[PDB]
Amino acid sequence: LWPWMAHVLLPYVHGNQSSPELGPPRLRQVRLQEALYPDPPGPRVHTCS
Amino acid sequence: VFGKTLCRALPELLGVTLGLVVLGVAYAQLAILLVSSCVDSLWSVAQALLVLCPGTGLSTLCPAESWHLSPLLCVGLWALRLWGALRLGAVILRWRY
Amino acid sequence: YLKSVLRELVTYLLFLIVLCILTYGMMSSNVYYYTRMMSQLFLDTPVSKTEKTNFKTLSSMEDFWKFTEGSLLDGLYWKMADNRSFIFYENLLLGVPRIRQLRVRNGSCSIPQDLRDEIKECYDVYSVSSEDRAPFGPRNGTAWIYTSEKDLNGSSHWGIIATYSGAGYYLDLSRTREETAAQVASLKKNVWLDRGTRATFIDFSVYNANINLFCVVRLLVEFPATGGVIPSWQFQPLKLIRYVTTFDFFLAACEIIFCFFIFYYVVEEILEIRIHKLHYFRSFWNCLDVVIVVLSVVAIGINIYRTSNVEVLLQFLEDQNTFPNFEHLAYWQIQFNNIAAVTVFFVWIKLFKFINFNRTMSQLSTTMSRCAKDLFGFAIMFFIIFLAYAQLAYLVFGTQVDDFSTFQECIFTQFRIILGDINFAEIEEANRVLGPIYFTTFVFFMFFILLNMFLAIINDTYSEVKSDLAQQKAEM
Amino acid sequence: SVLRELVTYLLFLIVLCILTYGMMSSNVYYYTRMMSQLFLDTPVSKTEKTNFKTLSSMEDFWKFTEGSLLDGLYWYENLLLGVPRIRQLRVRNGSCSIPQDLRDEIKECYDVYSVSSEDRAPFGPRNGTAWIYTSEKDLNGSSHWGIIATYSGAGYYLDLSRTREETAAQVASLKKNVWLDRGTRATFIDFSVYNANINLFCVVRLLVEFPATGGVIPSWQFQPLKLIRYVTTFDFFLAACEIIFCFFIFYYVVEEILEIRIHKLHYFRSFWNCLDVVIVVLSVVAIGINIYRTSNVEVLLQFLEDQNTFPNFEHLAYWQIQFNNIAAVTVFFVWIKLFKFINFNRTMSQLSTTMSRCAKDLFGFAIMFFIIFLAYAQLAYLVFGTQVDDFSTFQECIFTQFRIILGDINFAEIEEANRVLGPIYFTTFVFFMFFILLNMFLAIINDTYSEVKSDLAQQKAEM
Amino acid sequence: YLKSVLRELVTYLLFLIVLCILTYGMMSSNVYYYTRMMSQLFLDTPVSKTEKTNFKTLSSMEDFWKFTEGSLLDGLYWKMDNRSFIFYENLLLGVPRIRQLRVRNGSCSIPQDLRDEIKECYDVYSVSSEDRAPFGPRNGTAWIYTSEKDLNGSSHWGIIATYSGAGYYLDLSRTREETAAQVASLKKNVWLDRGTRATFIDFSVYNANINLFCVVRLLVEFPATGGVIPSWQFQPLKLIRYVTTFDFFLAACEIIFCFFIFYYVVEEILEIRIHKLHYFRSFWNCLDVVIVVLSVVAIGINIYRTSNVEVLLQFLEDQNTFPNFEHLAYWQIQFNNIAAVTVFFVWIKLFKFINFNRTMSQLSTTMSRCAKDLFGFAIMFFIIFLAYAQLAYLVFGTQVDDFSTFQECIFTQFRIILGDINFAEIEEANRVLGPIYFTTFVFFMFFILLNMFLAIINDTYSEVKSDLAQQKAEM
Amino acid sequence: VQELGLSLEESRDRLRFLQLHNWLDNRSRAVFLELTRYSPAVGLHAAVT
Ligand SMILES: CCCCCCCC(=O)OC[C@H](COP(=O)([O-])O)OC(=O)CCCCCCC
Ligand SMILES: *[C@@H]1O[C@H](CO)[C@@H](O)[C@H](O)[C@H]1NC(C)=O
Ligand SMILES: *[C@@H]1O[C@H](CO)[C@@H](O)[C@H](O)[C@H]1NC(C)=O
Ligand SMILES: *[C@@H]1O[C@H](CO)[C@@H](O)[C@H](O)[C@H]1NC(C)=O
Ligand SMILES: *[C@@H]1O[C@H](CO)[C@@H](O)[C@H](O)[C@H]1NC(C)=O
Ligand SMILES: *[C@@H]1O[C@H](CO)[C@@H](O)[C@H](O)[C@H]1NC(C)=O
Ligand SMILES: *[C@@H]1O[C@H](CO)[C@@H](O)[C@H](O)[C@H]1NC(C)=O
Repeated sequence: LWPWMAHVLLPYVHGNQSSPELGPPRLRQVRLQEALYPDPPGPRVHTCS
Repeated sequence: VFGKTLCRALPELLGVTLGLVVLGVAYAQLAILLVSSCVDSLWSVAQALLVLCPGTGLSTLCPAESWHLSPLLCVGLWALRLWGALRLGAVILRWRY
Repeated sequence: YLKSVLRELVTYLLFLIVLCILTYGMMSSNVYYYTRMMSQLFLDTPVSKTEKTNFKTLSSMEDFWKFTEGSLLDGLYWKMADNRSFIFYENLLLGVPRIRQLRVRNGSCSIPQDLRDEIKECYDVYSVSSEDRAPFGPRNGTAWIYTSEKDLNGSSHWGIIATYSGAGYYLDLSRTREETAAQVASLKKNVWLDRGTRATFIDFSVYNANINLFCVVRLLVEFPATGGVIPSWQFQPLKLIRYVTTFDFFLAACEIIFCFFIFYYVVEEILEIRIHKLHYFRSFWNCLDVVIVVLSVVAIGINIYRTSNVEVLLQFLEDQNTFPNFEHLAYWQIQFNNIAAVTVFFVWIKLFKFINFNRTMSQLSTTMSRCAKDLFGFAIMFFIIFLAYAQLAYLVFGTQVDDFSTFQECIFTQFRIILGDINFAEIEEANRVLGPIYFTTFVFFMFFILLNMFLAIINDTYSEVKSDLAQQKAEM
Repeated sequence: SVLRELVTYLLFLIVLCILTYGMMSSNVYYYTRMMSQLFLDTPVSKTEKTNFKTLSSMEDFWKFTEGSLLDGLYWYENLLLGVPRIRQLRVRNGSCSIPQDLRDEIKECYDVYSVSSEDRAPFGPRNGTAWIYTSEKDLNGSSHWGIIATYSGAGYYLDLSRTREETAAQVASLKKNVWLDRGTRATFIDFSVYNANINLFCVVRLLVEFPATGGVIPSWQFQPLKLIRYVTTFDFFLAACEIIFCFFIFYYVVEEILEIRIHKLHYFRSFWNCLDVVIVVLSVVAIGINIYRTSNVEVLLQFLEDQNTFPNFEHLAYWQIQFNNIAAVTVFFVWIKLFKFINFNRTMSQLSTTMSRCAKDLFGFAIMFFIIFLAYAQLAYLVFGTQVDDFSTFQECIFTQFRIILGDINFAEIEEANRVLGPIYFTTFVFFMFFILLNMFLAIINDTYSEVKSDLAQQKAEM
Repeated sequence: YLKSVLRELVTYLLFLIVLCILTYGMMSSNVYYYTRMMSQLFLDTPVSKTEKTNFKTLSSMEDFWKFTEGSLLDGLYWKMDNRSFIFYENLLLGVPRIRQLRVRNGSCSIPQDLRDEIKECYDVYSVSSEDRAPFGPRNGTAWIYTSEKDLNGSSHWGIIATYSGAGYYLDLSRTREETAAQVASLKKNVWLDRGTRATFIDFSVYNANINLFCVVRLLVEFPATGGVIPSWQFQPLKLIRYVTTFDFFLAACEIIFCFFIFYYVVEEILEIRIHKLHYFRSFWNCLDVVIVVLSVVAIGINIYRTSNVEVLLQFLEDQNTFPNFEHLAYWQIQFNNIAAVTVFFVWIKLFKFINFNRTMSQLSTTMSRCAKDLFGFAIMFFIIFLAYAQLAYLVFGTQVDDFSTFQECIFTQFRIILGDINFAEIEEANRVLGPIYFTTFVFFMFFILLNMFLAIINDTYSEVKSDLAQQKAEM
Repeated sequence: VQELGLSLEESRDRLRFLQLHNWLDNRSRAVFLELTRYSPAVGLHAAVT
């Protein structure tokens, strides 16, 4: 995520071109307070319950 | 006349649809139980299951990740593929007309 | 009765064989490979050794700059005092190619007053009203000066986003590769494609003297106001030196025979409509005649206006260091081809008037003519429902799917869904709900109801026709 | 009395549905796919872009043996069940009659694989079991029915070791001396794994066929076996469901015996009673093979401790796949009987009457349609059968035609293989099936429906 | 029911069994994998390590020169004078041969206007305008024209035109080094000029394990507009039949088939002399005539082919020349086509005997009485189909390569019904009148013409049942 | 919420500060990056999420 933003998004926000910005971006995170545990490989297809 | 027939032959179409749904459920159960057996062996199980889903099985023509996403779409896709069964409805309509 | 029918059938058969000969002559042996090699040379070649992108998959303006000084120059100039260039050692490059630009001016777009602090330049979409007409950059030559449409001998194009004028800022390239590369580098350095550009055209032509067939190549790149790049291409083979071999004289003889046949049909039509049957339109075998006559007359007029206007070839042949204008001839050739195809299709359809020689063929024609009315009556409702589904899909999925972006595209997508040529992924990811509902209800109500009602009507009509003819014949 | 005999059928159906859910959600398919990708798709060595699925030469097979095979075999993680086995089947020089015209130009030719032409003689350094022919009965083997032939199962065999170094040394010794000569015709590699951190077993067999012309043909087979272990209430719930299914089978068999005790021959003329006996026999065969294959758990777990011998878990796989394709048929038949119970209204009544009346004519026209279908299949096999790969075998021709009916044509290979008589076959087949043959079942059904409706209308008039 | 029909049934079953054995004995397995490995070796191999281009995707003359010195010499010569084994089983017979066909400069009429800029014109390939003069270092046979009769050649019918059996040829060597030197000297002195129109490479292998020769022919065509069109042909033949007992069994079956055909011929001739003269008003008689004539043609082809094995004997006399096996392969292909057609017809002849009860009789009568109306409507259906095909040819016939030829237009129209056409190319080929054709064709095929066939079948079946019921219930 | 900064130079510093100060590794139910664009040529706004 961090390399993708530092390489793609940042040259697009301050990279003056068409389609002006109209307000700075924002990053909002959800904590969940309930730190998750890694699971065995499995069939995956988890519903993250 | 046209619309009138579409109103007078509705229970027959409902019955045909119900029968086709039950038959499709039976065939789908057969296919699911047959396919999840093992890896390629060129046997009669794949021979019987190869009457659908392009190439002796293609996850019922809609991928499994897309299969657990709006199964109504997969039902519509399978009705589109086997559209020759729907011709049975004509058997009713003509008579009414 | 049948004695004159024999004469009519003989005349129609002669007309049909003459038309078939003309169409076989106009669509000659494999000129498909000509355009195949040209397109694959110019459209499929990657713009460079490292990049995997080509003209068909352009993405940005820098890709266009790489292609211009790149695959285009590689595919244009071939080595073999400033010698000409043979593209495949067979196809001769006539004159020089030309590049052209269409752009808009800064200030043709009013931004809201409360936002006039962070942004100060807005470029409108392309329109003749808002087109730029002023010099820019290092204003030295024709690349930085506006030239009118009448001074360029140009015309409209009708691209994809809009219809583009025949004017703009143009530049004629050179005959050798080094000169063209220097010119393109000079254009790129003193920036030529800025945010104001809206369209770019590249035009050239080749001869291929082995067969007698010119080829005109036009590549267009559109820069919409919302951003992006849309490429398109146009390769057209022509024949402007027709009279060379014996087959050309044979085709000319067939052409004048066709003209005489059309004149004969016109005279017959006028003579029969003048004396009797002043209504004349309750037959459906006379509307076909007038349609065929009108189409053939339009085709003859287009051919006369097209073959006699070959002055551009004469001007080019006296000075082979200038760009030849062959776009009008290509446009009129395309129009003539479309009209000829429609005319030959209708002439073939006209054959149904004469296939009645036994009781089996008569009853099928009777059944078709009798059920046409009911089929039209039900087809009205069928098309109303079809257009309701089309407009719903256009309004709901029209902004995300790339296949419902226009109303006609929605219609074609539905017709392909009938054939089973649809992919469910895009229609579903565009809308979790109302996506599967649309597809399922459309398929069900189209295959289970509408397709069977046509069969019901047709079968009832055929049954009643057959039964009544059988009863009449068996009881007389 | 129909309502009473309805609830029992619905209970039987729901029990069968619970058993089906337990079977299909066993999550064994994921393990087979994962380990197949581990062994098959893995490249031999990163310097060479090739794997087992795209083997092309004998040297490629030698690279695979000391390579991806030894890597995946000795590492989510799997536990070996003893020692793998590698064996080969070869023919003998002199099973081949060179024509006298050019007998001076060619000296050696080996026939195709057959039991009569098989080789049973020592070769190379006659040290151990890799250079001595041991009969089929001495290896507990059986036939295989491979891609191009049926392989006896005796061969020359060698059992590898437990550690990677010993097996690598053995394979190096087997490659130093020329073990795979021109007479080699087939090669089998067999082993089995456990995957400690999961309750599963798997049997792996890899076959490589060397045709008499040249090249190689690879094939693979992974079979999972599950042993029943009770860890949660789910296991007990499914055990109870199985015992209830057995009780329901007992109820049906005793009811059928009671009914047949007074219907010596008035039982087989119907259809919904002839299906009951088929369901019963299929279910009891499935029950028998299930209670038979379950009496091998002690044998399955007897090899994972310290054993250094080859375990022969092949008939277990055969019985498992037999159970697997019996269960599908039995559930299909019960879901068909669900049709038997849907006759509540006059609409379904007349639909069922139409089908029952038109079944015989449907069968007759099916006979004609299959005659024409087989004629077309034979023509396609004789014309495109050598260069298309979709008509190589007769069953492949039949399946290709069936896919063509469902709109899955290629038409590039078909037209390339025969410019004339290739497109003719395709066009005639499409025209005669899409427009004529498939429109004749509908004629029979429509006519039967009209007759049934007229009969019902005329019967109702005076009643 | 009586003895005559029983005798006819027994004779027909015996004849069908004989044909089944004969066709099964010539289309076994291991013949598909032979040609498959050969094709993979020669077609799919890249021309060189640094390029991903193969024979199937040739694009220029330099690519052809790379392939000739590249994958070809790698796939022909294998190391163990010595002989070459392709897969250590397939033996390369004699030497391969390369041969080019070219036209002559000045075979055109350059227009007077452009005569001052272009001096060379080479027409498209034709027999009347092909070169027959020496060029380059005119010493060997690669620089001298050799007529068709002196090369024992024949036509080929390639993709663009039908090429003659003559041309400028060169016979390669048995060892890789000599062949490489020959091709290098053939490329240094420019052999493929602008006049070159076609090139052929021919060779053969034996594979003595099974008894099956394989003949390989690779063709590259150079159109007058520039470019390269590659094509290939791999064909297995059997010329030493009587090696095993199964071959003697097949010969006995062939003799039995010949006797059966003679019996059918004499029966048919004896029928139409006076008895039912002009009996061609029955389907089962025209079918018998077709089967008889096809079988006679196949027997004649087989007799004229198997008696021509002088080329094999000549090659066996001297094994350092070029084996000429093209005619045998051509006649084998023709014989296979005829055999497939006649076996299909004899299989569909089975309907003459399936009338054992009333259901089969009713279905047969219904099918018999549907033939006239179905043919009458098929005439109109094909008229409309041909009109649409001609329109599509005239519209898309230069851009879409599904409508590039009239028969290709017909095949594409038949594939449209199955819904396996992109529609993306025909959208951009012509934005107007392109989609119109597609939508109108779909509407008129799916909604107006299928239902008409179904209606005809329904009405005929109902009428036949009614008539048969009235006939049966009024005794 | 994190505003990602205003200028291009300070945005990189904010991004690396979020990288190396234990922000997204542990809990992280979601990231929820969002943007808006304006096209005055056609007068259309766009919500990017
Ligand atoms: C149960 C298998 C159904 C799959 C039918 C094959 C799909 C199909 O496309 O055939 C439909 C057929 C009309 O011809 P066509 O649609 O193949 O062009 O219409 C028919 O011929 C209908 C015949 C099926 C009626 C038998 C149902 C017991
Ligand atoms: C565009 O015009 C505006 C005035 O409306 C001006 O402020 C701006 O500098 C111009 N941009 C150019 C010329 O690039
Ligand atoms: C337009 O055509 C005229 C001749 O009618 C020619 O003199 C002129 O040069 C052409 N325009 C351009 C830009 O070359
Ligand atoms: C194969 O058998 C032939 C027949 O005697 C013999 O000449 C040849 O040497 C044998 N080759 C081998 C490798 O055993
Ligand atoms: C059967 O057991 C193993 C494999 O199951 C095999 O190696 C052995 O030769 C056979 N016979 C005996 C007595 O073990
Ligand atoms: C080809 O033909 C032209 C026709 O006159 C002639 O001038 C020329 O010398 C010939 N040869 C070459 C190599 O062009
Ligand atoms: C053509 O066949 C004859 C027949 O013997 C042979 O002598 C001649 O060499 C053949 N042609 C060539 C080019 O080998």
